[PDB]
Amino acid sequence: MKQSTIALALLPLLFTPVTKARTPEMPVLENRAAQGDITAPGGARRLTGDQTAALRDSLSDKPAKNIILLIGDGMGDSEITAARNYAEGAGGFFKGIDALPLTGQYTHYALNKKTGKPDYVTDSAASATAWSTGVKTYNGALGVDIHEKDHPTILEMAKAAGLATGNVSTAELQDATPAALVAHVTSRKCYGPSATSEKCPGNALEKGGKGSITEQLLNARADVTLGGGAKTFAETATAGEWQGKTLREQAQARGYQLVSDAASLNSVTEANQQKPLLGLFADGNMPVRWLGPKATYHGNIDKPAVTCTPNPQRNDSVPTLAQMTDKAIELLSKNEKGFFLQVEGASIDKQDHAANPCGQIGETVDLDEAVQRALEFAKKEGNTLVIVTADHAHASQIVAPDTKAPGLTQALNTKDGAVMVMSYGNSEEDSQEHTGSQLRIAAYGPHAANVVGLTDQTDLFYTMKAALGLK
Amino acid sequence: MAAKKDYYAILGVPRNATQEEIKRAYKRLARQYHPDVNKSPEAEEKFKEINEAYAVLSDPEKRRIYDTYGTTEAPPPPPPGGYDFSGFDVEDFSEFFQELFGPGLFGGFGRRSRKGRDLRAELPLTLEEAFHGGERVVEVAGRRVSVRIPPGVREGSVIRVPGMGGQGNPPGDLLLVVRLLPHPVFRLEGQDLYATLDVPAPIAVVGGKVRAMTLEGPVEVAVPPRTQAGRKLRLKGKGFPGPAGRGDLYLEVRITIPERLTPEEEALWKKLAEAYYARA
Amino acid sequence: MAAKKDYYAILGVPRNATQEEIKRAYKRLARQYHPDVNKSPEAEEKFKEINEAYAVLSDPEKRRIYDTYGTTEAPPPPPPGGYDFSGFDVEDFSEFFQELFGPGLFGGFGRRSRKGRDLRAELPLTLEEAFHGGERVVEVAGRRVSVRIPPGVREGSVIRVPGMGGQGNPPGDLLLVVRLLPHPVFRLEGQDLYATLDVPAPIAVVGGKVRAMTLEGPVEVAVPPRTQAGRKLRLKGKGFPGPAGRGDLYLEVRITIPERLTPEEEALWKKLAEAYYARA
Repeated sequence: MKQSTIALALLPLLFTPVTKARTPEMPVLENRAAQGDITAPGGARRLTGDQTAALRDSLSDKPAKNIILLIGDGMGDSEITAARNYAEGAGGFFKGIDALPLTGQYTHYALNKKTGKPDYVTDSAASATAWSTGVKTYNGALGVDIHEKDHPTILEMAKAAGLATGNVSTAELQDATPAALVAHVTSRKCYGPSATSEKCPGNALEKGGKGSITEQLLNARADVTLGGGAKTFAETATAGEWQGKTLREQAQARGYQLVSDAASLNSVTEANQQKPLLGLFADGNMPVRWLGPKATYHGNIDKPAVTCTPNPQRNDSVPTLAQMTDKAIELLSKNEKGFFLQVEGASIDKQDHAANPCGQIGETVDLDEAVQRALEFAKKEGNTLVIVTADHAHASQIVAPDTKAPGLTQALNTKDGAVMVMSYGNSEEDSQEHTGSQLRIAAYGPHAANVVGLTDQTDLFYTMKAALGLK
Repeated sequence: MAAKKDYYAILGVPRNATQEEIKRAYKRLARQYHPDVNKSPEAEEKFKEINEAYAVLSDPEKRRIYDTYGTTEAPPPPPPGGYDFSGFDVEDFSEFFQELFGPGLFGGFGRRSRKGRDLRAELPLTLEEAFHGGERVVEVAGRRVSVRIPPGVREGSVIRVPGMGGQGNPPGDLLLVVRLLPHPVFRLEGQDLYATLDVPAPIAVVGGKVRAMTLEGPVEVAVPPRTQAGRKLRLKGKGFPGPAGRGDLYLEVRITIPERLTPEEEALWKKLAEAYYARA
Repeated sequence: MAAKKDYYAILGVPRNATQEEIKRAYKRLARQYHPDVNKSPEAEEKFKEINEAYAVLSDPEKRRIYDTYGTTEAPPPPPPGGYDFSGFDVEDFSEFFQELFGPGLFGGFGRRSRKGRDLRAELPLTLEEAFHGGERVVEVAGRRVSVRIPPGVREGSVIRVPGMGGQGNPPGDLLLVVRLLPHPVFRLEGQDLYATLDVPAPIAVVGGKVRAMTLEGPVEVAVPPRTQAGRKLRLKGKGFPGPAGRGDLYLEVRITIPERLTPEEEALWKKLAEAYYARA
């Protein structure tokens, strides 16, 4: 339609939204129908072997490397000093409780040197322990979990522990150099409580079990390869379900390929492993990371209306629901006596002995949230688009299908259709030949080389491949 | 005033007991003296003494506070927030406890004793390490304490830890607002994720395969014959872990082209373009 | 005593003069007797009478109040808010003004012609009108103001206009921070337009003409070659004058594919997809 004329906001108040059909968190839907999930029989990480490649070679990067970053040196020490211990304190006097913890700069302990080069596969790790894993205990009832308040307290010291390393990893454990998990208060910023989480779960720590052993942190080796090892992918349909995937693999090419299918036009290029049924580089998105956080919204603050939450078990089933018994753990029957324990420095306190699940660690816990970790917030959908993003149609322009129904028309939801039709919209869009037309496309593609040469400078390159599209 | 209660003896473990076996003794007496299971105020106060001993012998920090007590004699300096007492009625514990944790005695079930300092902490975390998470110790507001948070998180969103915040009776608790790394692809809702899949136009039309790199392993996505951008996947059992299985990864389809082509490729793409121009 | 201030003659125009003639009259006298440059009492009091004249004849309603007065004898009823007097010196101007507009001289909640305070508001403005440039009918708080927007007015442009701010007879010094509409084509920000382009894969790679909507109607735009989804197509000369001389356009690419296919086209698409996937 023809809006043209306008109004003003004034900012007298903040317009609150209207509630819609949302949150079926009360009749629990298990969602295990056509789930697949555990289809591969165990699988695990395939990390083991009587040494396989990299021995002697190990990729020689960095000038010796040896003690990575924190070399220190002492007599040639610089820069890194200012990062931490830029003062020391007192060489002796009181502060100097030691002076030489290096001991001739590292004696024959075993090899030392850090580096992280000799081997990446030769280990006795079962390669199933991917750091840790926990479910939401049981299916239960779900719902009730809201809680969210805000914070009268913000900021602290800083504690930018790791800031690049730490609890980062890749699929499996690859590094662990923070405080332990993380460490600090909201010391940079905070969006909002019920803005980002209308329902923050927390009472859901499952159970755990079958452990009593965790000393083998090394899944693979160290730093560069501390986990994963080898996880190949090649299967008909490991995806799931969407739109209408008829079970068809396709995409083979093998028909002629001029001379032969296996490379043919190329013999070898370093290693690469490109043209191997799928590879090159591919896979966009990768870091993604949006700089636009939509909104902060500091509202729906405190609201201590949550009655049920500080109750540690009351009217429950029994703390023997989750797995009942995993093995034993409490009575492990390992040794006839409580070890030898003479003087091991201390006792084996460790913060651990056999882990052993807490009383009612995961089974309802009155609130029921022990078996829940939210479910609804904003699935988004997106199919609400296409239906005139100006006037919203409101019959007339389109009356019979509001949305979902478009099936005879096909297109299947669509959502991304900012043009398609849009313009005119059964209304008087005058248009005519006007000055607004003025355009000159300078997007990627028509730049340099063919256009007006490279540029008006000695900045010029012969980088133009004809037979293959390459820079 | 110097009425040192032996927390090991309160739980019935020896002066050598491991933190884990201390917790075993807790579980025994947490079943025995459980407030609502055993309808006896007597047993609730005894349960408080069980929760007192456990309050000081639960986590690495508190454990070593007691272990260093009787070497150190001065009570620990107040952590800017308070001493956390998740389900532990600090206010009704011993005057010895009121020495050792005095400057930040919380007020858990003291009915007013403080207003809960709602301790909201931001944390740099990964999606694969959201999947991992587990039983780990965090230092927030000068206050080191361990928790097993439910494996799973979404950018900017909040993880609750009930009771484990600053001083108060009305639950202040710990509120972990996650700061995801340069990798926030998988946006969580419950167990279900929301990422974006880079699908080539030719693969989208034939219904071939495109790899989505997931938390526990790289899944190879089977695409239907002819897929548009804006379509959505639900990869069954590729979310965060649940009782019946993992949630569903929701992938937003992008139809994308490799820009650069071979003479063969580009020729057929131009014949498709000619088929399009022929529609006008 | 109803001393008929001939607002036209004050502006130096006849009693048949339109809002246009009132406008250029005011501007002529606003440059000539410009009190910021020509700080001389005579020229400044005279200038304020030119602002009395303009005050009444700026806004469509207040305009019609003058026009009807001397045909109708009763003062035309005050809008829901009162009679605006955009930062003009009420207590110095004519009896005629203060008797005609007297019954509803605004004053916010004071009513006795008190001044309005500075305020900041968001002006949601139609993209088409932002191109054209001229007087804009903005109605809010009872008042319908005619604010002349700059030709090619861009996001965050603050029009400091008294009359729509704090409540008063000469109402508040408002800051119109221009927010251009969620109109389905563009959002002009900085100097350049932000739009969306849903384009099919053959036309994206090869670079064919689609119908791209513009502020004065849709035009045929030959899409650049090798156009990939998730990217922004820079089309220069589409955006408005600013830092970059003139601004660009940035089209948010969403590539689609035909969905419905006939055997031969499907054979070409698959042969692309096979020689792609297998030989990636």
